[PDB]
Amino acid sequence: TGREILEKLERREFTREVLKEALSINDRGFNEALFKLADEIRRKYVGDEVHIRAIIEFSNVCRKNCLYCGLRRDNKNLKRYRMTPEEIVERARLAVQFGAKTIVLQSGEDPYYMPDVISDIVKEIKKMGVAVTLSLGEWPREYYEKWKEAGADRYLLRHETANPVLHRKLRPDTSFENRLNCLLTLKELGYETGAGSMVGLPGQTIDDLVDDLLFLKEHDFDMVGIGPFIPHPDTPLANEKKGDFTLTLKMVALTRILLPDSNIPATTAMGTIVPGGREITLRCGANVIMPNWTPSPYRQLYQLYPGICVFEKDTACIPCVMKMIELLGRKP
Ligand SMILES: C[C@H](CCC(=O)NCCC[N+](C)(C)CCCS(=O)(=O)[O-])[C@H]1CC[C@H]2[C@@H]3[C@H](O)C[C@@H]4C[C@H](O)CC[C@]4(C)[C@H]3C[C@H](O)[C@]12C
Ligand SMILES: C[C@H](CCC(=O)NCCC[N+](C)(C)CCCS(=O)(=O)[O-])[C@H]1CC[C@H]2[C@@H]3[C@H](O)C[C@@H]4C[C@H](O)CC[C@]4(C)[C@H]3C[C@H](O)[C@]12C
Ligand SMILES: Nc1ncnc2c1ncn2[C@@H]1O[C@H](CSCC[C@H](N)C(=O)O)[C@@H](O)[C@H]1O
Ligand code: SF4
Ligand SMILES: [Cl-]
Ligand SMILES: [Cl-]
Ligand SMILES: [Cl-]
Repeated sequence: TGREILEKLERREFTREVLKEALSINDRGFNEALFKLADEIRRKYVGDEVHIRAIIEFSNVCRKNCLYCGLRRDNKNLKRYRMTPEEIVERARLAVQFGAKTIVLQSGEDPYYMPDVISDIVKEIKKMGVAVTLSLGEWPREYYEKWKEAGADRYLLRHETANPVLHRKLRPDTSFENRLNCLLTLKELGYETGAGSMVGLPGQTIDDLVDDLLFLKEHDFDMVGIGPFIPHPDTPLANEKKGDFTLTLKMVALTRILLPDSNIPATTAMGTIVPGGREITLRCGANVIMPNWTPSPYRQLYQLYPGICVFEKDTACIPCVMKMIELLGRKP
């Protein structure tokens, strides 16, 4: 029964069948025990602080054509935007004035900025003594070099799916082979690396998720970003089925059990498909929240998927997460 799989997880007996079983069992008692276990493992290793890492989505211009993503280059209806370096810096400064100690710079793959514009922004943002995390997709090692020289500390590059065939199909411009290489180049260059994948992708199976789990535990990532697949109306997957919240929550919990030292965000996608989804995820293994500091009107134009916090004032949302972290009994 579920008790058997549970004890192997406590003994850290992580094998392909144990995780497949764990992901397969849909008994309410087993699920709730799994989350309680991950909540306790979270509390033990990373404590009660919920890291608040503000993110700025400074460009929705992308060169790739990912089938799931609304920023794919074939999305013609989406209005495109680019923030100026002055706008990104004064925005990060505002986030630091509100208490952010990490600045996450994310965009579609927009060549306009690469690589010297990113370096200048990073150099400026690093003058405030905060960690800078980049999430800019796949670029040459030479580009990763310069950004590390500019003061960059962390890089986010979700592996999306550890199935090479499912990867190539969903991301035509590249492969899991290249994606895995970019991750290894970053760890090699001294970056703190974040991986992760989507749950509920079309054609994704329980075995794929176990592969995602095994891939994660193998490379022992500093950070892991996990979210449900949300179909975008202007994409080749507009009518596929969204990722399941409970199943995605189990991927978070098992990630916490497998990587008890890792920083695991409570992604916005989780709060999008279930009201209060992020709060739930923070109590099942997650210990990071990434408030959106992208200013209007660009924020509504950054549609990886259709989205929360879209009407709230550009500020306003950091005091919201601090309130949320408080009502959860955690610290910021
Ligand atoms: C709030 C509800 C219902 C609580 C409830 O209704 N329980 C009875 C109250 C007990 N009292 C103290 C009042 C004394 C009993 C006398 S009384 O007769 O009034 O029940 C409980 C029931 C199941 C609980 C979740 C699951 O575990 C999974 C997971 C474990 C993590 O770790 C923490 C997060 C999460 C999502 C949990 C959150 C929360 O915790 C839930 C929803
Ligand atoms: C931007 C303005 C003007 C003054 C200013 O520009 N201040 C820079 C602060 C920079 N830091 C955060 C690094 C200082 C930390 C001091 S600390 O005591 O944490 O060491 C200052 C004045 C009052 C400040 C808010 C309140 O206070 C309440 C709350 C405290 C949290 O914490 C962070 C969030 C929040 C909402 C604050 C945000 C921001 O800050 C405010 C708006
Ligand atoms: N439709 C969707 N549903 C859920 N997550 C999505 C999504 N579309 C994109 N994402 C997630 O959003 C993340 C940021 S994509 C932005 C950075 C860069 N272009 C890159 O691809 O890495 C991706 O890793 C992906 O996992
Ligand atoms: S996931 Fe990233 S690289 Fe792929 S289309 Fe979206 S923004 Fe571009
Ligand atoms: Cl931090
Ligand atoms: Cl980060
Ligand atoms: Cl997200």
